[PDB]
Amino acid sequence: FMPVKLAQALANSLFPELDSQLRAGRHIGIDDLDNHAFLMDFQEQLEEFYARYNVELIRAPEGFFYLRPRSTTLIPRSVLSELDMMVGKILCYLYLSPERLANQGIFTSQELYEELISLADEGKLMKFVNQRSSGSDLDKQKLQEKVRTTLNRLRRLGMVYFLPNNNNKFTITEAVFRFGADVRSGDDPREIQLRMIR
Amino acid sequence: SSTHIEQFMPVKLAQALANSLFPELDSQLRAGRHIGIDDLDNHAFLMDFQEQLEEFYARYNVELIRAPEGFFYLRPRSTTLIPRSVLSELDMMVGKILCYLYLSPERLANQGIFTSQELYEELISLADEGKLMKFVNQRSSGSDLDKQKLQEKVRTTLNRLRRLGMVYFLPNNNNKFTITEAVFRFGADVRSGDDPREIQLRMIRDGEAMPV
Amino acid sequence: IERGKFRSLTLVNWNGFFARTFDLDELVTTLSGGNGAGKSTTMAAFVTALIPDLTLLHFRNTTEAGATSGSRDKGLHGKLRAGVCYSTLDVINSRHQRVVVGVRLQQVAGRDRKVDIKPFMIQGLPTAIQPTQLLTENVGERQARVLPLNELKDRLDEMEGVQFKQFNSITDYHAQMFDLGVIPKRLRSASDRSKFYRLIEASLYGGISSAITRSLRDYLLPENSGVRKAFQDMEAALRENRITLE
Amino acid sequence: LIPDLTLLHFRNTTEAGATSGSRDKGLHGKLRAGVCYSTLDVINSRHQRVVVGVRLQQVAGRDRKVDIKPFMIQGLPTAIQPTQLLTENVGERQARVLP
Amino acid sequence: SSKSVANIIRKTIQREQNRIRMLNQGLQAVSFGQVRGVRLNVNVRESHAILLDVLSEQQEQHQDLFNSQRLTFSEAMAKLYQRLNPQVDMGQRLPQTIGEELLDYRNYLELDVEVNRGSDGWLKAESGALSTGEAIGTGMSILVMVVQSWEEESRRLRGKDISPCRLLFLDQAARLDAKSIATLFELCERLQMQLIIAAPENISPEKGTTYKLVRKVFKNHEHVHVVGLRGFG
Amino acid sequence: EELLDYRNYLELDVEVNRGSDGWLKAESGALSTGEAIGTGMSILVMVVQSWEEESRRLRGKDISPCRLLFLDQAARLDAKSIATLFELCERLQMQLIIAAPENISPEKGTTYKLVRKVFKNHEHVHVVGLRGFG
Amino acid sequence: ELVSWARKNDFSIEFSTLRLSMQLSIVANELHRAAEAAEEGGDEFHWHRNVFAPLKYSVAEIFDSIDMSQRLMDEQQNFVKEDIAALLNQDWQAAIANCEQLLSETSGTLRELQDTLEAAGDKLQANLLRIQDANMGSGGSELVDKLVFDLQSKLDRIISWGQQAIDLWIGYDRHVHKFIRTAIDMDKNRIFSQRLRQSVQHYFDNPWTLTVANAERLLDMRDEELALRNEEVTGELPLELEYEEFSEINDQLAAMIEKALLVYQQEQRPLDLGAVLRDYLAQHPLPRHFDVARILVDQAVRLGVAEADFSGLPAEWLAINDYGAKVQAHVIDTY
Amino acid sequence: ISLPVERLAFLMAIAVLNSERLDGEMSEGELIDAFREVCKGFEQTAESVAVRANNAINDMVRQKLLNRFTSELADGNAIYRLTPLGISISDYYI
DNA sequence: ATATATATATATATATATATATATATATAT
DNA sequence: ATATATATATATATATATATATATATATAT
Ligand SMILES: Nc1ncnc2c1ncn2[C@@H]1O[C@H](COP(=O)(O)OP(=O)(O)OP(=O)(O)O)[C@@H](O)[C@H]1O
Ligand SMILES: [Mg+2]
Repeated sequence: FMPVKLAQALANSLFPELDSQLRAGRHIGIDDLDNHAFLMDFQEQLEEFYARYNVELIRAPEGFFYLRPRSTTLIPRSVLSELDMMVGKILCYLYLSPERLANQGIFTSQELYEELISLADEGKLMKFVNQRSSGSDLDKQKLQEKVRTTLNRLRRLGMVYFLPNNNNKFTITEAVFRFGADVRSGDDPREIQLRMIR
Repeated sequence: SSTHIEQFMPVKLAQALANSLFPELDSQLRAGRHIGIDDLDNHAFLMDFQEQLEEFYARYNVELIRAPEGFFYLRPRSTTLIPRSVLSELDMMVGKILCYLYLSPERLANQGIFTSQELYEELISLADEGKLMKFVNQRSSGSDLDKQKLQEKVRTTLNRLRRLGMVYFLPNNNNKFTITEAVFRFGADVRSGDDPREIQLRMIRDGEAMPV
Repeated sequence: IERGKFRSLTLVNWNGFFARTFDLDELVTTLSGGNGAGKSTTMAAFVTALIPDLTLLHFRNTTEAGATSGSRDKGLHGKLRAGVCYSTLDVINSRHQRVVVGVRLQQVAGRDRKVDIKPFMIQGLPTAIQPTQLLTENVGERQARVLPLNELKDRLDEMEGVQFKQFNSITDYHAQMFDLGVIPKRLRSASDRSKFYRLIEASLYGGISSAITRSLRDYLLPENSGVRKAFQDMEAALRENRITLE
Repeated sequence: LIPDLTLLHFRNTTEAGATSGSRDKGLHGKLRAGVCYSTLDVINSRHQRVVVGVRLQQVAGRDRKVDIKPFMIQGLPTAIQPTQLLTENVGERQARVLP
Repeated sequence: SSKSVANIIRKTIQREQNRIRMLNQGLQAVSFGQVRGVRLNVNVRESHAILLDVLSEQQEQHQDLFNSQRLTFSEAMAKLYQRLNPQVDMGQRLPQTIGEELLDYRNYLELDVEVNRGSDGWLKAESGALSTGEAIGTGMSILVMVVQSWEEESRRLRGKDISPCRLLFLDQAARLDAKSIATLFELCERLQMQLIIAAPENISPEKGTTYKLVRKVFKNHEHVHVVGLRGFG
Repeated sequence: EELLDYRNYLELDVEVNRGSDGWLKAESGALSTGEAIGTGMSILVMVVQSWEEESRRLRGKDISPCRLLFLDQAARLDAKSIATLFELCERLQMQLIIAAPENISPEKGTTYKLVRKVFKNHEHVHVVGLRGFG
Repeated sequence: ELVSWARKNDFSIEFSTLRLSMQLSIVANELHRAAEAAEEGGDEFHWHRNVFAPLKYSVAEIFDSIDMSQRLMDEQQNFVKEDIAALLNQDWQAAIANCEQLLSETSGTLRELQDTLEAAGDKLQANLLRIQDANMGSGGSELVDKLVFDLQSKLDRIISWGQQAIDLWIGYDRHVHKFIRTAIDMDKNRIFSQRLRQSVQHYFDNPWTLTVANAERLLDMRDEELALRNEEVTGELPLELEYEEFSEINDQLAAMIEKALLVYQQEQRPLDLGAVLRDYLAQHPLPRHFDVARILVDQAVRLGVAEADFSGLPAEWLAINDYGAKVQAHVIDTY
Repeated sequence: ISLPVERLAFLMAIAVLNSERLDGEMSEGELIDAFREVCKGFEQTAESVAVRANNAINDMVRQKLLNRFTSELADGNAIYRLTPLGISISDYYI
């Protein structure tokens, strides 16, 4: 047969949307009150249900839930670009404490663009756009467009909540800590994050 | 009573969802894969618990549909919880051609095993060579480089259809394949003997086919 | 016919060895030295040059030969120094052709003791050119330096008559070696590679390898496809009979 | 020292930790038909001369099995050697091992 | 179909037996310890000969087993092997895998290694009943025969002008005595086999080439110094 | 029940001061044959000493149990390692039985030359003994 | 190797079963005659003219003829497939009966050919084994064996095909029925087929596309990029190999001891290791004593055994010098 | 009937292998290998090995030199046999 | 034309269940 | 008063299923 509580969790009217978003890779944090509470309550059974797919339902130390595919994953897997992880680490850095006085939880695409240009090395930027490029207008425009595309991709994952409008200004969720590094006793988060990024 | 499956889910649907075959079938279906008679185990699984799965998938605003030919698949609705996508026009050409080969007796000697070269030859025989080539490249006029480009495009579309279950590569050969009854969907616009322009509207209304 | 021979073995930037070329013997080459001299290191380097498959390479101690030690480390990483390393074989073919096969090894930065291996081959090298010199650049006063694969390609291409190839897969590497009379069997499939490594591994530790004696049938007798075809025919017949009965 | 049939496995030095491969433990073929003995002589810190030992017999049967019977001897004179106790010096060329 | 199967298996088994029996005479009484010769014993397994006979003549009598919806073909073959010849007493291995094993012709031959230990005749070689040197010699004999077989099989694909290189290893050679090492040397040279041997002491002073390695700590790192050796001075 | 045992609360490792480098965890894969054999003998004598220490309090105050170890295929070790092993065993008053096929000739202690022959159609081991040399 | 031969050459540019039966009968007569001639025996010339000229040429030619008949049947199978394929294009629903008949006749013909082939395969094999047995009557009959090994396979090969073809055809046949059961059952009038063809020809006059589920792929975290270790290692290159030479002092000592000891074996004198060692060690300085003792023992134990070793009486540790050297060995009596 | 040097050499190799083949059957999996080997010997690369092999096999099949049979289990899912004209052309030289 | 992503297959080590053979204490026939 | 049969516990090692890592082919996209 089937576990009874597993049947209860699957039958819940919230299950279809949450299942689609999980299989899409989205991370469910504390912000999604209903979904987070549902996962908290029914984790013991959804872990088994998604282990039947050779996938792991992981609750991060920060608290947010997500799906990690194994090598034998039954859900078509995919891999983020290099620019995607770079941008993820940039946002993780920007989940900063002075951030509160800097942007009050609301950033704009320009902040991310300037941080990426100033902070990243030129070689990786060229590798992103193209090797033969060197500080040109067309290359920079293509880089900005790809930055917007990867920002949309992160939005798909729930990493970044867009402020509702065509304009690019958003907020950063705690799940971004996935890109972050481990914290040791007395380590400066800024220093470890920058050391990882470098 | 409490702690009782009927409280939340019918017994047969729960049994179907707990079967070892459910996960692979569900992942393939959501990926867009059609199911034919060849996948005996999966086809039988769908047949036995067919009704439970249509009602389960209805929760996603997608219809588990069995065409009269006997192949199951998923059709998302406008309010689908699972995204939706449409095949390319070249994909339609290759699918219609594949249906022809399924129904064509001239190639009976092949016994269902076909090579991409034969498929391309038949495609060019029945379609307009240069005017079909126009889509491959806007500036084509019969150049052999563009000819190879069209061959490669046909091969790529054939691979995608293989992903959709319309075609199976042979257990050891990726250059030869066997057709499946799912290809019959490419003829849904002509299976009914009526005016083409009314059947197209009927299908698009049913969500079977969007325009381009 | 004159059977080909392994002229020499060259070791570059290895643990203990900077650039050392042992000239092999026609029949027997012996290595002596107190414990920890580095003989096993030479054997490991050779076999790495022969079968660069990283999944197979596992340098267990002669003690616990085939006994799972759970170290999680194949032992190859600790046998190499930081930077580039090379392991090459000169072979005289039965066609009297001097061919230098080899591999570039390099430690992968990180906590994991992981290594990267890239095979390569050289044909037509003049008999007067020694691999030890060919792989190093004399920089400074009697202070030769090792050069990477790209520099080696540039140096060799500038020469006349020498053909250098770099393989993207150990499969083509083995195919080419077999083409030049270096390997007895054609290692087309990964199972063939596994059996080959099993043979050399049993030889290195010497004596009755449990896996060998357990699969002697697979190791000696060849595979037949006629029997498989007949069994498949019988399978189809039985399936049809069952369909009819049901 | 350790007369236990479960633990005694005289695998070859090669394959020192590898699986059995076969079913034999390698002890039976090291014995000869009849009654055999394996004995240690020990001098304690108290200087007591103690002869510990085991009597071995190839158990006649379908398989290659061995029967072991332990024993200890105390108070022996220092002038008598183990080979003398266990063997009769009959007039024949070779001695006779006694049960 | 079952009759044709059984026939082709029988023919393949006979051909392979003949090939291996012809190959056996490629050994010349190696001297290792008390082991005086090594041989390969190939014999059709009666437990499987009965199975072939049943398949070839009495397929129908056991159709009840074959046509059961519970058993796959491999499992059906395993159950049939169980039915007849019931004294083998196979272990805890599952029916599926044992059947799959039954589907390979090579399994039907007992292929074992015999040694003419001392004066006891030819006995099956078990690591548990052989000294270290004897086992090492036997393993080397097995490996040389295997490499010879591999060379022979590839004789067709290879060009007529190429003979593949031959090379083996032996670490911790000190486990072998002088007699065993001399026998190994004569075997390898008779078979044109190259050998790379290792031992803390120079165990082969008057044959082939020799090197001595010495490791020196040097300015907080290591260096190996290699010196050639010669038989006489 | 695992937590109920104090021993589980302890992490035990074997470290070796290998050459110029500091103390490294003893991995069977990162050592030569002789080094592994020697470290094994070291740990074995450690175990024997620990067992004697544990058992002393339940034994007569004037009882010192015998200590004796083996080493088969000793030829895998060089002369230096063998001398170090002999020194260790002597310092620990520990008896050794070492087998070597004539390759090594330890001058100290008893040596037993064995040779197998056929006599009266039976396998026989002719045995000769020497001792006191040195 | 034949590729170069071809390259240098520079060149470029009856299904009746009564036949098969008559070739089989002719083959049977000739093979039996040759086998009997071989069994009777004869000189080298007789062996030749009875087993190499008549057998070789005749059997080769007629087996090739039988194979040629099989190839002609293969051509006929191909032609009937093509005829069925063309017929189904012209009659569709009305050719079902024609195709079923053609399949029936082809299957019957194949079965009759297989029956005729197996009608004589076994006895021909028996006669060939008989010729194998009789071949060994002379040492120069090696070539005969080749034929007796070659003419085997062909025959069996032929028989194999006689079944294999049917195995193939009985397969293909099914497909045709499946086609009729699948392609034409739902397209009895074929109208769907023409309408599909015209849709293909005039598709782009109403270009339409189907809808399929395209669920998103589970984006994953890329594993960290792997960076190798680069340090530009440099160091001194090794000098030319030096050399060292092995001391044969022990060889000289062993030769000395073997010559000194061979007298005991020659005379069968009872050897006592104690006294011999005590006498002989006096000739060398103390530090070398051990290296002598060992060697001497190595030389002594090869000479016979000691009978006392079966008495159960342990031997004593006889001193063989000062400084405390001892030896334990019984007298060596049985040489 | 048109056999260039490469096609003729491939046909001769096919005939030799069939002569040395055990049961007188040729799957296309070996025909492709034979064409690769002959093309390698002739040292010419107009296109890929696979396309050249396929074109040559199809040309010989339509030129009445080979007969093809669809068998899925066979290596390459096809079995090829020399036709009487092919046998005659091959043995004319052999 | 080639970098890169994706699916598949194999070898390898871990962990658990289970059958086999032996050792030890007690029961019961001799 | 004895020795054999039983029940219990134990280690051995045998096999399966799992999970990981590497190599491969190859299909896409710039
Ligand atoms: N992976 C490794 N990591 C660290 N040290 C290593 C590694 N491999 C070898 N060594 C060290 O390198 C030296 C040579 O080792 P190696 O096993 O090659 O020696 P050897 O001559 O074969 O020794 P022996 O004959 O005693 O087995 C030894 O100090 C060994 O500890
Ligand atoms: Mg070593």
